[PDB]
Amino acid sequence: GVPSMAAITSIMRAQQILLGEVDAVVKPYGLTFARYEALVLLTFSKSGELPMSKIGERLMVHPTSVTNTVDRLVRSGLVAKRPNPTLATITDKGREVVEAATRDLMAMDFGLGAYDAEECGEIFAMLRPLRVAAGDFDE
Amino acid sequence: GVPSMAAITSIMRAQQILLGEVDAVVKPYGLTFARYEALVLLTFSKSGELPMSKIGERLMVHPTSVTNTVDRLVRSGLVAKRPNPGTLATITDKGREVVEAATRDLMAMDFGLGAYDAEECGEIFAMLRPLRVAAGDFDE
Ligand SMILES: [Cl-]
Ligand SMILES: [Cl-]
Repeated sequence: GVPSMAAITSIMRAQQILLGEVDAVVKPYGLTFARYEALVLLTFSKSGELPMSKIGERLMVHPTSVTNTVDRLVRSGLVAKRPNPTLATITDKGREVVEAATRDLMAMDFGLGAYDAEECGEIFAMLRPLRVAAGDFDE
Repeated sequence: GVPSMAAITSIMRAQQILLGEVDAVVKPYGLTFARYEALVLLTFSKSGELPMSKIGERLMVHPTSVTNTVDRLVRSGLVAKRPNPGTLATITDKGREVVEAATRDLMAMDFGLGAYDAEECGEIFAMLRPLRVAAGDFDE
């Protein structure tokens, strides 16, 4: 077809395929993959805590998405919110869940088990310039 | 990091970045990219018509998403529904005009991928193809 059409279709399909697989893995924890990614970020943050604004900056997601995500994590007992002297803090239940979910996701290679490491590395390398332009690799 | 983690993150991010770009291009037509894709599908279907079950299968979305999309296209005068001699969705002449215009705009900005050369776009297609084959994308 047209190269741009072929490429965008491929990326769209790959995202749908993989999202289907990883969402199924985290569903038993009351998570979606997006909510899982927010928990992971908190486990790499000082005191398990970030301002909502910084969560969005680090995940490269819109503030309205952060709000919805954090609220649903609180609803599940996995995060607590407080005013910023809003700060989101991972709870001990949240830490237990993300450890378990990560183990489960690792065990199925995030849906890419049928690929080898070379092919996964190619995916990273080829999509990197698009991400650089979006700011993913700058503070 | 771990190769699978790096790859899935890359795909998720690329999809987000491109979706934002192409949603912005089709917004002036009252569309989202998902609604655009449904119109394009109809323009490759006999008589511009498909059963809604078939639209869901081809777009890989939930039946309630197909209804949302089709019903919003009807609201805009771009599709009409009728019972299947299920339900058939048919693109209208206004629908055909809109999807022509939206496609020209998307083509002009290379669906968000114009910073890549043709070789790079072809590599993206080729690298993701085996994943798609396993999902049934290249078989009847
Ligand atoms: Cl904040
Ligand atoms: Cl139907």
